[PDB]
Formats: sequence, C-alpha cells, structure tokens
Amino acid sequence: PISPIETVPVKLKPGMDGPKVKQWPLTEEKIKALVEICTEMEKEGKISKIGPENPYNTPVFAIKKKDSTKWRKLVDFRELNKRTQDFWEVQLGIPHPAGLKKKKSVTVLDVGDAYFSVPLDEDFRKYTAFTIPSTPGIRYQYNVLPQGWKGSPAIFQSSMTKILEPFRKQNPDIVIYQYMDDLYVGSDLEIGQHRTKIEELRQHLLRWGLTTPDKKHQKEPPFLWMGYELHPDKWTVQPIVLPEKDSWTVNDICKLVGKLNWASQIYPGIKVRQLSKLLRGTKALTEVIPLTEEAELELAENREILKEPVHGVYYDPSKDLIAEIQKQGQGQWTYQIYQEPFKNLKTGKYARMRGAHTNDVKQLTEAVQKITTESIVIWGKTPKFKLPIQKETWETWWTEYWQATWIPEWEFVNTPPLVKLWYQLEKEPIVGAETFYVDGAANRETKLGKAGYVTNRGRQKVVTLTDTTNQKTELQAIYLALQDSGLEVNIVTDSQYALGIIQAQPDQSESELVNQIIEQLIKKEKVYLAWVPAHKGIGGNEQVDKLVSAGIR
Amino acid sequence: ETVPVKLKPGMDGPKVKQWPLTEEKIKALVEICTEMEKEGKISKIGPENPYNTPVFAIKKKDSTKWRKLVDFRELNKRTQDPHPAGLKKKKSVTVLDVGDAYFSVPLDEDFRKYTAFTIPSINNETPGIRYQYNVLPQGWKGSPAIFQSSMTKILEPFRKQNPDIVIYQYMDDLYVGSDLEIGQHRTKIEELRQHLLRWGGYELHPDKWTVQPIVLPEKDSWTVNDIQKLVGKLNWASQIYPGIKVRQLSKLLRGTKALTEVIPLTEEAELELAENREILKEPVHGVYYDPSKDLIAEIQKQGQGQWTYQIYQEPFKNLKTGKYARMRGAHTNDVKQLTEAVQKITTESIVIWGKTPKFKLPIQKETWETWWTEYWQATWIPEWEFVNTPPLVKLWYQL
DNA sequence: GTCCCTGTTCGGGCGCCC
DNA sequence: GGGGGGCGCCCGAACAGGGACTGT
Ligand SMILES: Nc1nc(=O)n([C@H]2CS[C@@H](COP(=O)(O)OP(=O)(O)OP(=O)(O)O)O2)cc1F
Ligand SMILES: [Mg+2]
Repeated sequence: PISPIETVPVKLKPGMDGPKVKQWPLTEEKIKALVEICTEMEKEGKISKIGPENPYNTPVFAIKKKDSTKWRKLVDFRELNKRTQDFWEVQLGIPHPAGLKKKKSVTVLDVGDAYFSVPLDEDFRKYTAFTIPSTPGIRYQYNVLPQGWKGSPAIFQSSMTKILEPFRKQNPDIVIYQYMDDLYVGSDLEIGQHRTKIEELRQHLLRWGLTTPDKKHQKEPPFLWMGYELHPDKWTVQPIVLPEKDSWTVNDICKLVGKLNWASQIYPGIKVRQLSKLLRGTKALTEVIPLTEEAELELAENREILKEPVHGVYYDPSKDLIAEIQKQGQGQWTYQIYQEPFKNLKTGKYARMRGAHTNDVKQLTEAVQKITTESIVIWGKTPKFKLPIQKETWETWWTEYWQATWIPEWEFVNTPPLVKLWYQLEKEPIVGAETFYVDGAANRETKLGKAGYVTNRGRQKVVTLTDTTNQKTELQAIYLALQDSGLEVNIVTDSQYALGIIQAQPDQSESELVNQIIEQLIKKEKVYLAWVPAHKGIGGNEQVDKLVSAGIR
Repeated sequence: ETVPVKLKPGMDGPKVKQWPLTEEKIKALVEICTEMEKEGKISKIGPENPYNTPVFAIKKKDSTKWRKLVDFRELNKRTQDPHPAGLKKKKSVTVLDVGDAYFSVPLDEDFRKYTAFTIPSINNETPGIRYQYNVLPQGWKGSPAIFQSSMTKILEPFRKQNPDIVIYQYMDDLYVGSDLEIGQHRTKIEELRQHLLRWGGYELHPDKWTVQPIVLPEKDSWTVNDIQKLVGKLNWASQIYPGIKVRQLSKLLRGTKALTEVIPLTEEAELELAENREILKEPVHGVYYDPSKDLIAEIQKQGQGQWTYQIYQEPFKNLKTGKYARMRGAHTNDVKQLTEAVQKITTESIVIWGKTPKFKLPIQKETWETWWTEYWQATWIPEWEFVNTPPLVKLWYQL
C-alpha cells in the first residue's frame, strides 16, 4: 500500500520549470514489463493518468532485478534533477559488519516496493509526467517516490527514520541497522521472544504502509546483508570475481581497482599502486593500456591473495581495539584491526600519495590518521596501534619536524620492513667538512640557466642547463655539490625553496632531480645545510652568484 | 515577537558536512538534543532543508557535563553584520558561560532553516538525524546582538553597584574583570552568578600577559656560520624595524670561508650589533589596530613545548608577539598543545581587541581535523587555515 | 606586475549497497 | 544499453598563495 506519512515539501530551483523530454523508444519486452507495472500501480493509486494540461514528460525504462524475475521501473530524470532544489543528504556512510556486536537473535527484512510506498508532494507531482508507449500510448504522473529522481533517496531515508523512531524509543534494546529499506534486526532475547518483537516491528511498519514480504525475511544464518554473509560468530564478503582479459582498457582497469579496493576490507595485503599508475594521462575509458611488467606482477599477487579463504569477527566492546600497520613499499600500507590476535575485525590499505616530496614517517602518520577516523566511524573510538617504527625513530622525527605531528597510543612491532629516516641533516656545521656555496640562475625568456658552487678550498664548478627554472637550478646546484663533495659536506644555499624540501627529509619524490639528491643524502655521513639571504653581498655566496649569473642575468 | 534577520546580500546558507563523532560525544549530543527538543528549543527537520552546520560536544574540565557546540563559523561569516580597553588591565578576569540565556528568545522564523545540523550514528546504524533552532542558538553571532538590549537590563543593577568591575560580552561569553584580591573577586563573581540565576573557564590575569621580543645571541666566539645566521636574522628583522643595520657584520664575511672558522668581531661590527640589540627593543612604529580587518595569528613550533606566535593585520606590523610554554615531557602531544595555544591566543585577542583572530596553523590539515575537538574547551571557534611554515621563520622568533 | 611550484577542492570515471 | 543517493578509490583541471625575478 501507500504510507499515511506526510509528504516532504519540495520545489524546483527558482525561475525554472518541469522537464519537456521526448520518450525515447523501448524494447517490446520492456513495454510489456512497464505496462504490467503501470496498470498495477495505477490501480493502487501510486500513479495517475494525466491529460493535455500536463506539458511535461521524462523518458522511462526498465532493467531486470537481481531476482532476474522482476523488473525495475526507472525514470531518466536527469533534467528534472537539474532543476530540482538541493537536499541535505542524511545518509552519512555505509554500515560495516565489523562494527556489529554479537546478538543472540538476528533477523533481516527487506521492505517490499519501498519507494512506491512513500507519497510524493502533491504540488510537485506534475513534473514527474511520463508516457508508456505501446492501442495507443498512456500518460501518467507519480503519486509516490520515483526511481531516478534525486530527491527520492533522502526523502525515503528520512521517512523511514521517522517511521522507526517510535518503535526505537519503545524498544531501545532492539538494534535496527537501517539501510534504505533494508533492516538488520538484532536482540539478546531467546529466539521465541525475538520472533515476537519482529512481528511487532513488522506490524509497526505495516501500520505506516510498509510491507515486509516473507520472501525477503531471513530467519536463519547465514544472513545476506549489505554484500556480506553474517554467520553467528563470523562474517564474510560475498565472492569477489576478478575480470581476466588479456587486453585491458582504462574502464576494466578502473573496474579491477574497484573490486580490489572493495576486497581489501577483509583480504590483507591487497595492492593497487602499479595498477592505478596505468590510469595516468589516459584520455578515455575505451582507451586500451598494456600491463606494465610491475602491474602485471602486482595483479598476480592479488590474485593469489583472493584465492585464500577469509573472514572477520564481530565487535566486543568490553575489549580493546588494536590496529596493526605493515609497510608495503611504494607508499603502500596495509592494516589489520583486531581485538584478539589472528581474529581480524577488518583490514584495509592506505596508498594515497600527497606531496611532491615525502617520506615514510609522514606516510605512516597519514595512515594512522585515516585509520583513526575510520575507527571512529565504525566503532566510535580510536584503536590502540602496533606500528613498525621504533620509538626512537619517531622521537627524532618529532623533535626536528617544524610542524605539529602526533600519533595516538602505540607500541612498536619488529615485523619488517621497519619505517625509518634514511638520513639526517646536522644541526651544527661540520668541522673538517669542506664548505660549498651553491647557487643557480635562470633566464625566464630563453629558459637557459647555470648552476654551480664555490668552495672554501678554492674549487669552483659551473654547469649549464637548458629548459630550466630558478628553483630547478637551485636544486641542481645542491646536487652538484653533493656529487663533488666527500662523505661530509657543509652546503650554504640562498634558496628557501630548496632548503624547505631537503630539511623535511624526503626519501621519495615526484621529481627525478630530488630523487637523485636524496640518493646522495643517503650515501653521506654528515650533511649540514645552511641558508643565507641572496644578493646581500655575503661571500662566498657573493662569489658563486657572480659565476652562475654571468650570461644569464 | 522576533527580530527579523537576513543573510549578507548575495550569500546563501551554510552547507558544511558533519564530521565523524565519538560514541561518547554522540550519546551526549542525543541526550542533550532530545531534551532541547522537549523544551521547544529545537525541532526535527527533513532533507528538503538544504543547509547544514557541523556539531559536536565538549566535556568541560573534570565534570560529567557535556556542552553542545555548533560550528557556526560559516553561518556567522554569512549573517548580516565600543570595546573596554580597561578589561586587559584588571588583575583578575573570570569567564562566565552565559549561553543558556539565548534560549529564552525566539528566533526569526525565516532564519531558522540556516541553523540546521545533523547528528551521526555509530557505524551508520541510521541515517543522520536533522534539527533546526527555534530560539537563539549559542555560537551564533546574531545571538549576543539580539539579546544585547535584554543583557544590559540584567547587568545594569550589578554594574551601578560595582563600577570598578568591568563586564564584557563576546558571543556565549561574559568576561568580568576586577582588581579585587582573589577572594573578594571570586565572591563577587558568585554574586553576579546569583544575580543571573534570578533572571533566567576561570581564571584570567591580563596583567601578566607577556610580549616576546626578538633577541640576538650573545657569544664570546663567533664563527662564520654564527655570523651568517645572525646576518640573515637581522636582514629579516629589518623589515619589522627599519633601524636594523647589517653592513659591518656582513663585512666579516668577505671572501669565501669555512663555516666553522672563528671570526673576531671588529670594533664597528661590535657596536652595530649592540645598537641592533636595542633597536630590537622598541615599539614597532605605525601599528594601528583596524577593526574592519581580520586579526591574523601565526604560530610556530619552537620545540620542547615552546610555541611562538604573532598577531598582525598587515605583514611586519605586529600588534603583539608572544610565547607559550608547556611541559617538556614524555607524554607531549603537539596537537593538544597547539589547540591549547590557539585557545590562549584567541582569548587574549577577545580580551584585547574584542575580536577573534584568523589562525595560520603549522599542522597538516588532516592531522588537525582528526584530533582538535578532543582538546577544545571554548564556546567559540576561530577561523583558521593550514600552512607549512618556512623553517626560516621558525628561527627568527626562537628564544 | 610574471612565472614557478605546491597544495586544495572538486568533478569525473570505476567499486560496493539499496 | 540509458536513472538516483550514499561511502570508498584514483586521477587531473581549476584554483589559491607565496617566493624570485626586472631594470636602456
Ligand atoms: N539500483 C537501485 N536503484 C534504486 O533507486 N533503488 C532504490 C529504489 S527501491 C529501493 C529498495 O531497493 P529494492 O531492490 O528493495 O526495491 P523494492 O522497490 O523495495 O523491491 P522489492 O519489492 O523489495 O523486490 O532502493 C534500489 C536499487 F537497487
Ligand atoms: Mg525492497
């Protein structure tokens, strides 16, 4: 039937008007699909025949459902969507099985024909005019929420929430995970009393016009829910079938990364760096891309991972939340969250590269941050951490990074590869290290530049560069000095730019040149990098400025 | 009957996404809100209201009392638009939370939709629950304004009787300054609180707030590196103090020398360094506070629980430069310390200029947003932006 | 002023759910 | 085959903002 719930007042964006769009042509199979649906809906007052007093129209179609026996009537409302007001979406995320607590009794219910059970605002109904092509063609409008309209999900989700409020306040200790029209219902009653509470919920929903067909009323484990199978003590993801082509387009790559991402929530060790690099630049989905040797190999490892059997467990709040992170290389991380060892709640990965230049301690801090926020969403609290980084390492980094950085409660885990700082600038100038004054100049017109140094022991070198920039020459000069210096070196630069990068101790960079520089910094015993104001006559910055300036500036 | 209020012309309402909340904070928010709903102060709304403002909750001090906090910064920036110089000079100032007062006033019906907010659920068990205000919401800049007339009538008697007590209001806050011994003061405040109970953050001491001067090293031996570091620091300071000179000191760096070579200071450079030492201790010239401009606060991590900051409205025109010391311990938490620092600074700013600064925070955006509400204790919230500070400026302000 | 470099946001694909 | 909202993931196109540069 149709809920006696009050409609939600909607309106078009100011100065706009309803869609006028030709019904495009449909399959025979689909026209009879539609007609059967529309004669039934019309009978039930869910749609109304309209006349010529309705200028509007919007194309309709249908697709088979997951049942493959039933059709879903859809409406391409993309134009009405454009001209409809904004809603605030009330769905803030996706519930996750790992966040469920053990319940003695469980039920899963799906509301039947959910949207069509919720009234649409009368004032707005006319913009939903459509036409079934066929005897001639029939013109209807919607009295209930239509599928393809942008207001329908929020309005349904909000209505469902009003409807369950009273049952929730009366039954505070029945837990009801409410996702669209899908209900997970859990309790700590004996199955006898539980079944009775379910009936009371079902009657409650039926009083507000929402039916719950026995066909989608799961009573025994394992429950199918949100893409999982919930067993009484463990949960599982429904099988993830990877594609298997030999040519790969941008589109089926994007499709493979997605299934992998989805997979990583419970499959430890999933990696997709090498695969998503492929997607760079490529201008269209149809475009084909050849698997790099590394991507090739990565896809294999993932395939082996997916072959194993795996599961998660439910949340026990009387216990601690533990997050364990593992370094994976390439700016790739994996984590398993658990309470009791070797019984994961869930897993995940972190690979986001943010920054032209970064290092592993930064990246680890980003991983911890993401994991924390995710734990707060799922369990409502921060987890305790097990990280592959020595307390001394983190300490060093923290007392020398000029930024506020912090990790919650953690404890070290000898499982390699450990995270570390790969070199360390000196805080004092070095005795018996040669002093390099470096500098660069670039001509903005010609793009020609020079980079070079001058040392206190009387060496000088100038390298000429083409198609370059000021920043680039400053970086080139520092590199040059690292190349021609010993295991210990003092470098004086006038470039804040260059100084800011190196001082943050990167071990990876987008920049070829910065990477070469990093390679050198790791080989050294001691580096000390100092700054002076440029063009302020400070020798021997002065000396090297003259060198690289000549014929450039 | 309500005061009609409108947004600034050509400006729409706030549309800011609610962030994830801890279970503790959510349970508190749901408890507080169902009660506020019982009292008519808020109403459930639907999703046809397109506006949103984030909300969370702070457990003040040692108590078991949560206070709801609505991040109204966006709305305040979009709402339509003298200060007691003596307040900064009292030996004690107490900060009273007079938020509840605002619930006594209805809120213009056509404005209510802009005060929408949404309560999240743990693990998304339910869609968010949306609400709307029917009274003057705390945190909104319109609240103290509209309640101004009524607020004056309340204090008027207490002021007459205590003309040496300065009472100042900012948003949900009442600053009360006295030169009383700390005993008669606290008795005075409790008097004023009795006086407020009748008609429906301690303790400050602005008389010991500190200016942090730029300072120059003192040494017996100077190396090339020392002098280089000095010359660069003075170069920069000479943008704040035109009087700074560098010629003689820079003379010692003629040639191209080892960083660790010792360089004896000439007589000239010796003197020009002494002069500079004093030029640094003077009022910076031509610094006029302009109420129409925002206060910019800038903070640098100095390490070891040491944080420096400056407040200016235009570059090198510092209205105040200060320091903030904390525990040099093991359980140091930078983010906590940093949010305690922004709260001290905002506080000084309200007390000195009656305004909130805009902060340039030396923290990663994501790091900050993950944790700052775990350490927040104010009823207001300053604007801010994030900034990877040049590690140069870190050196300029060091002590 | 201009050019360079870096960081943010935001929109567009795909994954998953109903 | 064509629709919607949510969250996730990646990418690159706009921007914003600060430092360095020019100059008969
Ligand atoms: N692909 C989908 N698009 C949608 O707009 N939905 C929306 C509109 S109907 C609602 C519930 O999904 P569901 O498969 O239960 O559709 P119902 O109309 O309730 O059909 P049933 O009678 O439960 O078979 O979610 C679902 C989809 F799978
Ligand atoms: Mg259904």
